[PDB]
Amino acid sequence: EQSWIPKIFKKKTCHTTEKPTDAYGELDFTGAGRKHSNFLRLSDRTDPAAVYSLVTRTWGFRAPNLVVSVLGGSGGPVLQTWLQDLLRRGLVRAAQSTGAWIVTGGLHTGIGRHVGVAVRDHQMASTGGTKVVAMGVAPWGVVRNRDTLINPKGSFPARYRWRGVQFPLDYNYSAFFLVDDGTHGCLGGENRFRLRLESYISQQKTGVGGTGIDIPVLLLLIDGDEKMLTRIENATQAQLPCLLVAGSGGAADCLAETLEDTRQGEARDRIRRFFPKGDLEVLQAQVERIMTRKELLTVYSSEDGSEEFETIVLKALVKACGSYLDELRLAVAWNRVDIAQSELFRGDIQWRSFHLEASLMDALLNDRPEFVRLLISHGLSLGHFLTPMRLAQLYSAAPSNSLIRNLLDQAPWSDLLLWALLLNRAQMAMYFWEMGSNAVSSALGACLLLRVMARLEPDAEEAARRKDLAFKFEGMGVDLFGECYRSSEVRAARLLLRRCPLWGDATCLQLAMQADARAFFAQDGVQSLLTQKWWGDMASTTPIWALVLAFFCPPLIYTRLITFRRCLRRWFHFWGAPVTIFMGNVVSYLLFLLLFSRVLLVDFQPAPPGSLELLLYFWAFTLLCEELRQGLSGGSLASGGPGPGHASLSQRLRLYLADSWNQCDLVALTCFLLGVGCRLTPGLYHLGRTVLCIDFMVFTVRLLHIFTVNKQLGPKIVIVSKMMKDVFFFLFFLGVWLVAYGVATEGLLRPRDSDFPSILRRVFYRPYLQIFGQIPQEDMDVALMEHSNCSSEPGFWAHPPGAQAGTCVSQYANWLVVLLLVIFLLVANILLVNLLIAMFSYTFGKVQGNSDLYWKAQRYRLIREFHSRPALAPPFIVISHLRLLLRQALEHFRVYLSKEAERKLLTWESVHKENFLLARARDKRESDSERLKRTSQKVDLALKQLGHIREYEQRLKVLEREVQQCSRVLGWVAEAL
Amino acid sequence: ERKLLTWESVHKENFLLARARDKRESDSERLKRTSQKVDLALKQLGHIR
Amino acid sequence: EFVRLLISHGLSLGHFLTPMRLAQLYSAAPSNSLIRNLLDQA
Repeated sequence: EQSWIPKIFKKKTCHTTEKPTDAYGELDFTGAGRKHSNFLRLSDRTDPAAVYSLVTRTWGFRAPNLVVSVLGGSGGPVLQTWLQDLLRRGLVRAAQSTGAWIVTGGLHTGIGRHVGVAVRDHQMASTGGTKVVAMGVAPWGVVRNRDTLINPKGSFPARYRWRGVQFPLDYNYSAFFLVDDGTHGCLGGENRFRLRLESYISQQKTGVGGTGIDIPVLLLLIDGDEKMLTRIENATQAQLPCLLVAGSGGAADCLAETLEDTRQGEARDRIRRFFPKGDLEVLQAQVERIMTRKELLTVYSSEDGSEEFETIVLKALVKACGSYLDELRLAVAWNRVDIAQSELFRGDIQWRSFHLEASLMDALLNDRPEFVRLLISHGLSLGHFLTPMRLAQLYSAAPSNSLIRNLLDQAPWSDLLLWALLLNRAQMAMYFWEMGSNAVSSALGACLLLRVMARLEPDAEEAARRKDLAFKFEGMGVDLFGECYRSSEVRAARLLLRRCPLWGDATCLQLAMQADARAFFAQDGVQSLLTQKWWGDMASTTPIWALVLAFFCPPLIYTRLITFRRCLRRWFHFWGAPVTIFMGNVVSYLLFLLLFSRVLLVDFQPAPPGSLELLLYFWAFTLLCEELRQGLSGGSLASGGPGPGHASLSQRLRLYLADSWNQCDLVALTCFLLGVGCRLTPGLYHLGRTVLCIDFMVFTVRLLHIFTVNKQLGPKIVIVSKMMKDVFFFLFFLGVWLVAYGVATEGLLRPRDSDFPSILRRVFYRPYLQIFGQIPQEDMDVALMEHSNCSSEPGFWAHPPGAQAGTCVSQYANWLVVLLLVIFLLVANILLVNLLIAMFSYTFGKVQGNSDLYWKAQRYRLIREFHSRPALAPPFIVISHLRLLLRQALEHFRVYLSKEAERKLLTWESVHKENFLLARARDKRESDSERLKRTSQKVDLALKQLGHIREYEQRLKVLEREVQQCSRVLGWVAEAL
Repeated sequence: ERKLLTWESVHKENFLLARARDKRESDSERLKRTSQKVDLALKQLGHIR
Repeated sequence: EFVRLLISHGLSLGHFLTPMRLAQLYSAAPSNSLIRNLLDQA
């Protein structure tokens, strides 16, 4: 695998030399575990920046937040029980709450064996995730079995054997640094590597960018021995780390007594420690070098036990700093919320503004969404916070390298909302939308921007998040509009249609259209607005017959029947509505078909053409012109199309030829041109008629695409195209079963008059008309024909009475023909047709629910097409094109309001939004599964408070017994002596 | 091969732990642990009287 | 339910499983008709 490890890191032998390093790789214990632990042999006096870069970069460890270092020696008996409680409650629960490390002498049977027991017990007790990591620094020279690790290339698994002064390696850790100095069995022979590593960690920033704090580090000592004071004084003189001294040990309680003062030093150095030591420098150096400063040391409380440990750590680590680190930035660097809870809600110290204003910047970068609610709820106003230098700094952080970094390689709340939407943070984005201003338009725009940016990234793990976040925004927008349509439908109609300035001159509805949001058109209020849009200017659900009677006679609109200086505006309002230009288009098209039929049936003689064909040619030229206008005027940004504004001719040409109906009309026009050019040349008169009669069919079948808009045929026309998965199955099965019957029948009868078309006819075409109730039996039997022998081959022959069935049919074994007829009719008639009915029913009942939604989506585009179309008939399309080429959507697409009504309307909707979110939150709060959780927490609290009451009865009974004994003794000395 | 078996073993050890925690944090074992804790609290309250 | 406890915070199985032990474990046959009948041929 890697090979730079024996290139950089060195080792030493038996005043010594330097060589490349062997014996490295992963290590495996044949036990219950989820990973193989890493180890490395390395030489002393190496720059620890390399080994820190090794641990962070190559191996999969995350950069730490807190480095505690257990540093003591008990000598190896079993410890008393409350020390086990301390290491089992305080240095493991805190160490997996925050992502932390534990640096320990990594051998077995040392102080670290108890640490391993505590880690193992806490993993075996419960599973809360994020298993406790630990490194082990140990000297090469006391490990029991060598020669199963050392190999010059290296072993990636390594089986390890305990049985087969030395020590084994413990099996609880995840990293093994083996320092070497050159010896065999010198315990306690490497410390300066450990001190320089511990010191190098505390000058390195945390987080992604270098913004926040330096990593805190602390040395925790329970009882040691007579040389541990040197280890204390080296660190606390050199690098200023905060210390912590566990009370009631046996070699550090001397420091507790000499710090609790604020010669007796000889009284202390022989009472709370090993009395044979030699009072020569221990009283002077190994106490005075420690007690020359006291802002660093801290006595841990012996009367106050566990469940307060990180509070004591936090207080000591703040206190020793002032010999700028604060409390909130350290809390945000961890993930604990309750520390911020107590610090904010506690009324002992009034909080300033600079602390919050600085710490919010560190909260936004490392994606801690639960803290921003606290830091902005009872804190600062954001108008003080957001400054353009700060926002430039926030954009300046780029946490990834491929999404916004690649899109910048080419280069107040909504400003944060775009920032949250670019970098894929869900729990930030919901909060910034909920504290937003323009409610409904922002949701659909967010859905649009996610659907666009989902394409450019390569992976699928990103797309499975982007599509889900887009569905979440679309659903939230749908429910918000549904909770506003309930009251004052005029207000909702005014809200939906208007223009939102934050994204340019675009409306809400067009943004919903270009992102393909099905569920937003799915609901009913949008449908009821599109209905009134489609009835045009000033009509309301007048029936059809009034419209037809108005369109037939123009002096009936000035009267009572239509329902809504004066007349010349009334006449312009009536013909502007789309439901009238639709009727005009349909009437013109039917007149075109009737004229074409009267040309084809009676006329179209071999002659010079005349007026009744020149009218048709003029008509076809106008239809080609209108098709060219629709094509050139110009699709869907959700696919990745070129979008509005300007695009290429090579883009619009590719766009237009993908929708099938215009492709069919183009084919129809070219076939029409082929026929009408065929005719003008002489000598090919018949072929023009033959082509043009077939092309009439393709002109006629387009009369279904026009009626897609209407209400009662809309969801019915679309389903017919999705039922083409079964007609092909029917044709396959029937063709295979049909050809065999045809060949077998014409083999048994043997007609003695044969050609190619007669045989092809009598094999295919005659069985095909037998499944539709036409069964002629004249050519099948012989017992209906005349026994006539006119044939020359030997046998017996019969004469058919019909046509096309030859003139001679054999009679040998004629009953097989009748039996095959019965078999074929029973198969095709009784099984296949009924099976096809069953398949249509089962396909329809499934696909109906999707087809209805897809029809509801496209109705807006089909309405929008008709308004841009010219308002005159194809007999007046020359004058409409004259008005178009004389100077070379507005209705129900922009409503302009007064700004006081705008400012009122946004308040009206913001009230409903703030009501809606609170209603949903309280409905989640008062459910029937969170009652159980709060009762669980309250019963746990009650049990914990009940745990204090028990010992008071024991101590109070003991004290009352002592008072009774003292009263008995005083009464004895008074009245008994 | 040796890399691929590690790649799948990570997913297996993730999958079993996910299923066990999903069973652990359901809405029928909360009731059982609260029953046991109320019994423990009543037993410890029985000494005070 | 005990083997999880005795192998969780206990020994490594590379020490435990030895071929004499495994022969002893196969040597126990709790039934008389499924593996006993299929070792009647062996």
